[PDB]
Amino acid sequence: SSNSCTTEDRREMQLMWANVWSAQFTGRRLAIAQAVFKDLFAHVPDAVGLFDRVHGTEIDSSEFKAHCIRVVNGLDSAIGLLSDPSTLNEQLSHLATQHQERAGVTKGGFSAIAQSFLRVMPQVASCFNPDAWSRCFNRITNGMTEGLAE
Amino acid sequence: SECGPLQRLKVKRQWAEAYGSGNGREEFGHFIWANVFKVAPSARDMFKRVRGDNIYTPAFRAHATRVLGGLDMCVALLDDESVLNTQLAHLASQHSSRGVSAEQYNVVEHAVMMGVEHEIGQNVFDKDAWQACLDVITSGIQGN
Amino acid sequence: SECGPLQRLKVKRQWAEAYGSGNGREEFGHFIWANVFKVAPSARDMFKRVRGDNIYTPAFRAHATRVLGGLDMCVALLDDESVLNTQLAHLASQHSSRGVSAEQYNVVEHAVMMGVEHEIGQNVFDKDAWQACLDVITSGIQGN
Amino acid sequence: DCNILQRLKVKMQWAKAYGFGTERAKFGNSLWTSIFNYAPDARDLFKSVKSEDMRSPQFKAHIARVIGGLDRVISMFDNEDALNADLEHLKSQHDPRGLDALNFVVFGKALFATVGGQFGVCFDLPAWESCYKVIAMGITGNDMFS
Amino acid sequence: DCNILQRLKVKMQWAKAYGFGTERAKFGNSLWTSIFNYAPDARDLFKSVKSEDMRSPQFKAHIARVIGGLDRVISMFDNEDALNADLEHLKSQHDPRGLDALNFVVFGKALFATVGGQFGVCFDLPAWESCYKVIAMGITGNDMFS
Amino acid sequence: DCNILQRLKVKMQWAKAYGFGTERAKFGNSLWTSIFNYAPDARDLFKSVKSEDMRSPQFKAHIARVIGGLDRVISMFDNEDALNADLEHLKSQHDPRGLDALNFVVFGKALFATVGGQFGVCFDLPAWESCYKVIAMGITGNDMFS
Amino acid sequence: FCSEADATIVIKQWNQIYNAGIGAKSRWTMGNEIFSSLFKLKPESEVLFNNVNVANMSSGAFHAHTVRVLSGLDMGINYLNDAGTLTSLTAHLAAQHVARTGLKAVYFDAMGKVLMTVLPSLIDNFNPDAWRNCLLPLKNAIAKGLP
Amino acid sequence: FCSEADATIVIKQWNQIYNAGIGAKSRWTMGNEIFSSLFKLKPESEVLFNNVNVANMSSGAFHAHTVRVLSGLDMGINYLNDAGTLTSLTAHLAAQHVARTGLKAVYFDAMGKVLMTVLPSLIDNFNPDAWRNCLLPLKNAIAKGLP
Amino acid sequence: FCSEADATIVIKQWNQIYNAGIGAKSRWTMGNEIFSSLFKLKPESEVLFNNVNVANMSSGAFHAHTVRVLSGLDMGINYLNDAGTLTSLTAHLAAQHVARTGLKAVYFDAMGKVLMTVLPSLIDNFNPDAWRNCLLPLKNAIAKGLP
Ligand SMILES: *[C@@H]1O[C@H](CO[C@@H]2O[C@@H](C)[C@@H](O)[C@@H](O)[C@@H]2O)[C@@H](O[C@@H]2O[C@H](CO)[C@@H](O[C@H]3O[C@H](CO[C@H]4O[C@H](CO)[C@@H](O)[C@H](O)[C@@H]4O)[C@@H](O)[C@H](O[C@H]4O[C@H](CO)[C@@H](O)[C@H](O)[C@@H]4O)[C@@H]3O)[C@H](O)[C@H]2NC(C)=O)[C@H](O)[C@H]1NC(C)=O
Ligand SMILES: *[C@@H]1O[C@H](CO[C@@H]2O[C@@H](C)[C@@H](O)[C@@H](O)[C@@H]2O)[C@@H](O[C@@H]2O[C@H](CO)[C@@H](O[C@H]3O[C@H](CO[C@H]4O[C@H](CO)[C@@H](O)[C@H](O)[C@@H]4O)[C@@H](O)[C@H](O[C@H]4O[C@H](CO)[C@@H](O)[C@H](O)[C@@H]4O)[C@@H]3O)[C@H](O)[C@H]2NC(C)=O)[C@H](O)[C@H]1NC(C)=O
Ligand SMILES: *[C@@H]1O[C@H](CO[C@@H]2O[C@@H](C)[C@@H](O)[C@@H](O)[C@@H]2O)[C@@H](O[C@@H]2O[C@H](CO)[C@@H](O[C@H]3O[C@H](CO[C@H]4O[C@H](CO)[C@@H](O)[C@H](O)[C@@H]4O)[C@@H](O)[C@H](O[C@H]4O[C@H](CO)[C@@H](O)[C@H](O)[C@@H]4O)[C@@H]3O)[C@H](O)[C@H]2NC(C)=O)[C@H](O)[C@H]1NC(C)=O
Ligand code: HEM
Ligand code: HEM
Ligand code: HEM
Ligand code: HEM
Ligand code: HEM
Ligand code: HEM
Ligand code: HEM
Ligand code: HEM
Ligand code: HEM
Ligand SMILES: [Mg+2]
Ligand SMILES: [Mg+2]
Ligand SMILES: [Mg+2]
Ligand SMILES: [Mg+2]
Repeated sequence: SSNSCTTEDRREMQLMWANVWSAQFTGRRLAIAQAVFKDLFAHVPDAVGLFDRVHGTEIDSSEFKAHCIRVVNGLDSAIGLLSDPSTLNEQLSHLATQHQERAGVTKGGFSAIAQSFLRVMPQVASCFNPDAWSRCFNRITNGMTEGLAE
Repeated sequence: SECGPLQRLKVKRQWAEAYGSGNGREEFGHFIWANVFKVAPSARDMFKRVRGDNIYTPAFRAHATRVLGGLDMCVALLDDESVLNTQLAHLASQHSSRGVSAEQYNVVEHAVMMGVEHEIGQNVFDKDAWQACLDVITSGIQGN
Repeated sequence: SECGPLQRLKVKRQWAEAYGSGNGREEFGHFIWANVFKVAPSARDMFKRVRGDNIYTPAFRAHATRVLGGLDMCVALLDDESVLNTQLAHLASQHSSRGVSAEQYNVVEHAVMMGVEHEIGQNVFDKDAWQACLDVITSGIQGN
Repeated sequence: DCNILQRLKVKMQWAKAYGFGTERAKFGNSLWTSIFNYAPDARDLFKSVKSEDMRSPQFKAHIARVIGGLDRVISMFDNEDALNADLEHLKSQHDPRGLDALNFVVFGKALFATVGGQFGVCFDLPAWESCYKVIAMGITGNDMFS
Repeated sequence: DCNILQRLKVKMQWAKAYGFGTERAKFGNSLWTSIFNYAPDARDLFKSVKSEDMRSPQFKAHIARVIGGLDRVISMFDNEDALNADLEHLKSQHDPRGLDALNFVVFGKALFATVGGQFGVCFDLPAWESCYKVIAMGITGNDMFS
Repeated sequence: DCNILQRLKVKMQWAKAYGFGTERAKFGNSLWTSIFNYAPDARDLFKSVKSEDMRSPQFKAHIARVIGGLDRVISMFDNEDALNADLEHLKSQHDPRGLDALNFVVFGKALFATVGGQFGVCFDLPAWESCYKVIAMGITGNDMFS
Repeated sequence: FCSEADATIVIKQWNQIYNAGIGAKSRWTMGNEIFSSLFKLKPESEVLFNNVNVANMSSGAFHAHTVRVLSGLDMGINYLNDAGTLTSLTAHLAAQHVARTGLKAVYFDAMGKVLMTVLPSLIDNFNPDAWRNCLLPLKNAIAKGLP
Repeated sequence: FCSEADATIVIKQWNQIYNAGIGAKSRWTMGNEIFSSLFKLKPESEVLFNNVNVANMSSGAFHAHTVRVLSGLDMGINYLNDAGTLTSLTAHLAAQHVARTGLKAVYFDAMGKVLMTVLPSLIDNFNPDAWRNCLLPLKNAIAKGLP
Repeated sequence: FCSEADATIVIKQWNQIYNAGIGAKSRWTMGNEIFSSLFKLKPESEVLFNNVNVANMSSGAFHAHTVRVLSGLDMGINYLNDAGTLTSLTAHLAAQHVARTGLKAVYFDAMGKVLMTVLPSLIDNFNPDAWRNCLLPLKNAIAKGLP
């Protein structure tokens, strides 16, 4: 019916996220982040060339780990901010400008990474709900892909 | 005191409690910054882009959200030196051009400590571990 | 920021919560003045008639009771300009001969804000609306 | 594989896990949520039942039909003639769809995790693996279930 | 199998089911009550820890060492060098007893029924089959768990 | 009548009885169940909003518009210019239907039984009779409510 | 279909004589009693069941038939308070019947009388009104499109 | 329209600034703000409000208009969890607008942006997401049929 | 060994830093700290750990050793309120140590002081009294029979 990320979907996404997120160590975050990227790079050959600065071709590099940690931190802040849309919108604008002025990064890549997350999550999260997860992920990306090319 | 292996495990767990999953993050971040600008109002001039004049705004709250995310990332890496430094280096870049005094870093350091202690209670707050490990983190942010 | 129609409705409702019916008034008023005399002890000399030396006394509590009643009256009129000014004029008289500095008015302004925010929570406190409307009120008290 | 006794137990455990009222729908939604989490690729084989929306009246009807199938098959576990006739009937409905038999292996995993997770610790995984095989073998005819 | 994502899934599901305090003993007793119900002949292999009476302190001590071993091994799932060294240590303790490898398969079934029975419907049976094989492989060195 | 003090009393008693959320719908359904019990012939006047079935969405929409009108009108009790302009607006909607004025009297009785029945013993019947007359007067322009 | 209170009553009386704990043997016992009855009321409908070997109601082919029929009625009943799903469930069953030539609507009305005649003998304090109120709409949805 | 949880939030936030205990005075202060704002975004719509004396937004006639509009919005919000009745309530509202020649669907979008801009200044912890989820559906249904 | 209340405290404080949800990584960080410390107090015992490659405390073999030791300690602690099973668990542990020629009872005392020194740096509101009450008994029982 409606593709809107509802209040109930937000609670569900946070649950799916919590019962998979490590409060104290990054071992669990890295694994999930890297897994997603490996999946994106294998579905979008070109994409890898956008992470040259963080050593995209060296998934286990010290600097790509740092990047994955930042990606996951950013997604963590957003998912938690689903409970306070006002601030979320601000946070999502700041993420937008961070992804703008970087040729290649388009709404196409985000649709690809969404698919990557949809494949990685069920393997790591228990009771994963793809539909609820999907609606709020998109809600999140739409604020990040504001000023981007298709 | 030194930010040793043990102190690092301590800080990690205490931080996990204080920071938590997400429901208490807004208040945690508020408490911290209300303390910063109270003790050092002059610091506000540096946050004109994110409404440093009013920390009740969504714009600043988003900022406070990024800062905490910054600490979370570092604390989460206090046991992975190699990756911790790469990260501390990134944060260093994000600040390198803003002219942050060693005094302000200390103020934000104390804000954060009072905030965590306020979050988990004076009863368990490990002052030494926190002071030694936060300075390790600030040092990284300032190049060194 | 401007104390517009919307900001006024906001302040009214937030004030209603903070001020309330009557049971929490003593504590609300205490919190406010403990903050005033802490930040500006020199201000006490002006309240020698109502025991400004000890705000735990009934005499001062009665004073604190009148001040809050003053704000309540103004906030309750923030939408009736004509009558608001007549009232702000009265309060202006009650102070006209006491030599209240613009700095003290600002201190009491902040005391009141921290008090309301402490009363309804940082989570909902509308900083801009409150700052713009309280200054409208202080301005009136000082003639203009 | 799946001797008389194993059948008596799987019938017992299934009834308990299956339950009454809405509890059946819940059991069914869990089963399919797991089937699709185990193998996301299997979800597109069900476009005919709006699998893209699991809360849709069409997909819920499918859920009900399937657990209704498991329930009648399991109930007839102690009567070969009746049982094998229904397995043939079910085979008859699935064959024209040319499904990869490996999907029936995933299905079984999910069924065990769902009945097991509902029944609790005394779940008899060995018994269920042996008996589910009889079922899969009957529906697919694929000797991979021998 | 047992890729990194499955190891994480397994560490998480295990932590929840194993629990704390005396809940570990309960889980411990369920695991073994299943192992012996699934293969009654395996009980005689444990006379050295008075398996003839599962409530005896001798057998409860054994139950505790075995589940403590599952825990430490699962906790190392993310560090090969540490994991393998410890699996070899366990292999060194099981080898001299000339244990039939089929019993490790029974163990696995019992463990799945117990973790899932305790964890609930979201139990990831496939992930556990893959990763248990890895554990069994290290302890028996037998390619049966390939 | 309906002096300023009575309007305030009425605004207060109304707010309490009308309530929030679905409580307004309950009040709404009680008001109309009384109107039709008091004057069964008035029901036929509402075929345009399917009064033959009071649970129908057509009639519930009508119930909502009518009580929303009572609310907005009562909320304006303290501002003549706004009140009268809105009463004239309502008069403009009721006039073309050539409604017998006696029904407005029935309405009033039903409203009092409903507000008082919900508000409790402190219901000020006199104040409500006075102020309702004012509302009825504006909608019908009929001096019957003088 | 029928009200929540009516359906709840029906769902309860049904679960009384049908549920996962009820053996297949007692299912086809009810299965044969119903179909024997249907056939007496409408002798001409029996041949419609030649594929499931109606010739021998004690046969596996026929047993499996009455078992899947009862299973179908069971889903119907249990989904009485989930209109959306029931509409989809009955629309599916309908199609499955419209495909079989020779099936008349009257045959479904007959099955209704059989259920109203046979059930009371099996259920405790059978409520004929709540059942009639829930069965009719159900039977009509499944007999939609039949001549 | 929108979910029970989403609506719950909207209804609750709305009641915070609008309810039977809220004097009509503040009701038209919000009303004037809303319409003044609509006019700045779409000056060509101000003419549409001539019969309610929009030339003088302090006139009894216009004050009553806004009170009437906020009252409709109130009905919509309070009926979010009654999809049936709201469909009906919105169809009626729709009829009341289509009749007004000159009313462009786009004008309703502007109102949408105005509400989303003004409400946060009025409500504590305004939830733009829950409101968008509920308001948009209402908006589309009320402007359904406008050119 | 020690009382139900004393054990309750120990078990609770221990679980705070050790449990199934605690990555093996931090498990060997505590392990290296513990053994590094034991070595400084009793250098002559380091040799005893040659088969687990104590020459390289970052080796898979030694990491596994400490993980194994902390795991035993975990079992002892979690069994404090099961005197029977713990007597058994400790007798077994004792056998595993006596076999190691060179193991002096006094080395176990040193470990005792190391734990009492390190745990407070790790645990919130460490209770040295409740731990001493419980640890000492465990310690004496595990080192029972050592020269
Ligand atoms: C409707 O079906 C039922 C059930 O049969 C099923 O459905 C059918 C449609 C078929 O598809 C069947 O394959 C399916 O199972 C029919 O009732 C059964 O009919 C069978 C006969 O087929 C009855 O069993 C008789 O046969 C057994 C076994 O016979 C074999 O073994 C003996 C050695 O012991 C050999 O000598 C035979 O050559 C053969 O290989 C036999 O033990 C029984 O006979 C005993 O009892 C007699 C006394 O009454 C003695 O005189 C004998 O010496 C012997 O001890 C059976 O006669 C089976 O009982 C029934 N089942 C039931 C519950 O009635 C049904 O007939 C059919 N209806 C029609 C008319 O079409
Ligand atoms: C938009 O409407 C508003 C509100 O008015 C309402 O809405 C209209 C659309 C109509 O429906 C009106 O019926 C309705 O009230 C307009 O503002 C109001 O306007 C009136 C006057 O325009 C304000 O009240 C003042 O008006 C009186 C007028 O009396 C004079 O005229 C008569 C004969 O024609 C003489 O016999 C009188 O002696 C007198 O000269 C005025 O007298 C009042 O002033 C009194 O008080 C002063 C004390 O300071 C004395 O010095 C004076 O001598 C006198 O006794 C009022 O000033 C009324 O307050 C406003 N409402 C508000 C609060 O603003 C608005 O103007 C209109 N827009 C436009 C531009 O037309
Ligand atoms: C105690 O053990 C630790 C951990 O090692 C583990 O434990 C041992 C007991 C054994 O069980 C090991 O199997 C187990 O891993 C020791 O530290 C580790 O040691 C390794 C190396 O000693 C570290 O990794 C580096 O080593 C590679 C070696 O590759 C070289 O040699 C081959 C042929 O022999 C050549 O073909 C290669 O081309 C290369 O020359 C080294 O290449 C790595 O460096 C890469 O990355 C650089 C990027 O900055 C490039 O510039 C290089 O070209 C190259 O590609 C690594 O530096 C491993 O990280 C550590 N572990 C950690 C995290 O410390 C420890 O040394 C031992 N104690 C002692 C003193 O023996
Ligand atoms: C919704 C999921 C995503 C999240 C949460 C996310 C988050 C982040 C964060 C936090 C940064 C670092 C910003 C900084 O500190 O400067 C970042 C950088 C970046 N992201 Fe994303 N991102 C997402 C998706 C994507 C996608 C789909 C693409 C591309 C197709 C992309 C491309 C990039 C690039 C090129 C950078 C800059 C990396 C660098 O050089 O440091 N991101 N992202
Ligand atoms: C406790 C350690 C600190 C951490 C982890 C931290 C982290 C961060 C992060 C993550 C950002 C956002 C960067 C971006 O995405 O653009 C940031 C921005 C900023 N930080 Fe810090 N910070 C710390 C201390 C400080 C201190 C002590 C000051 C100075 C008084 C400061 C001043 C700023 C300013 C001015 C910005 C830019 C905000 C903007 O306009 O976007 N930070 N910090
Ligand atoms: C926030 C706005 C303020 C309001 C609404 C307010 C209100 C009042 C009221 C109602 C009285 C009692 C007058 C009477 O009945 O005699 C009063 C008295 C007084 N106020 Fe304020 N006041 C405000 C700010 C201040 C400030 C900023 C100062 C100065 C530091 C001040 C100093 C005094 C003094 C000295 C008295 C006389 C007390 C006495 O001896 O009776 N007020 N004020
Ligand atoms: C052994 C377990 C299974 C049982 C008991 C079962 C049972 C059923 C039943 C009763 C139907 C409805 C038949 C009808 O009335 O038309 C059905 C349909 C279907 N099944 Fe299964 N099934 C099983 C496994 C599977 C598997 C593993 C797949 C493949 C991935 C599958 C794919 C389908 C499809 C595509 C349909 C048709 C849905 C439609 O009507 O559009 N089934 N199944
Ligand atoms: C992968 C699962 C298994 C794990 C983690 C495991 C772990 C352990 C551990 C930790 C011990 C005690 C070692 C010591 O302290 O000396 C042990 C002992 C033993 N295990 Fe296992 N074990 C497993 C499977 C099995 C299986 C399948 C059998 C065979 C039937 C078995 C038979 C034994 C025997 C006979 C002992 C010695 C008991 C004694 O002390 O007298 N184990 N096992
Ligand atoms: C003072 C009490 C009353 C109030 C506040 C009231 C209010 C309303 C309102 C707001 C409407 C809907 C206008 C629209 O949106 O088009 C309405 C419609 C109507 N009212 Fe009343 N009304 C009252 C009394 C009555 C009475 C006593 C009758 C007569 C029996 C009546 C008969 C009608 C009819 C026939 C409609 C039109 C229904 C339709 O849309 O088909 N009303 N009323
Ligand atoms: C309302 C009660 C009824 C229910 C719940 C019902 C249910 C079913 C079901 C579930 C099937 C099997 C579909 C499949 O999986 O292939 C079926 C088949 C069939 N039904 Fe019904 N049915 C009902 C009434 C009737 C009536 C009154 C007749 C008419 C005489 C009838 C004639 C048939 C026929 C001819 C078949 C095909 C049998 C075959 O496979 O050979 N049904 N029915
Ligand atoms: C979505 C929010 C809106 C709501 C809830 C709303 C509600 C209402 C209501 C209740 C009425 C009075 C109906 C009656 O009783 O006669 C009304 C009238 C009217 N509305 Fe709206 N409205 C909305 C948006 C708009 C917009 C965007 C326009 C266009 C510019 C508009 C133009 C009008 C006009 C021209 C009238 C008739 C005024 C008259 O009587 O002269 N409305 N509206
Ligand atoms: C009181 C705390 C202690 C606990 C809980 C403990 C526990 C353990 C455990 C579980 C093992 C491995 C048994 C196996 O599975 O083979 C072990 C081995 C060993 N322990 Fe301890 N231990 C403690 C103190 C000590 C002390 C104080 C020494 C002496 C310096 C010591 C020396 C050893 C040695 C030499 C081994 C054999 C290592 C090898 O396999 O090469 N332990 N201990
Ligand atoms: Mg410092
Ligand atoms: Mg000021
Ligand atoms: Mg050997
Ligand atoms: Mg007329």
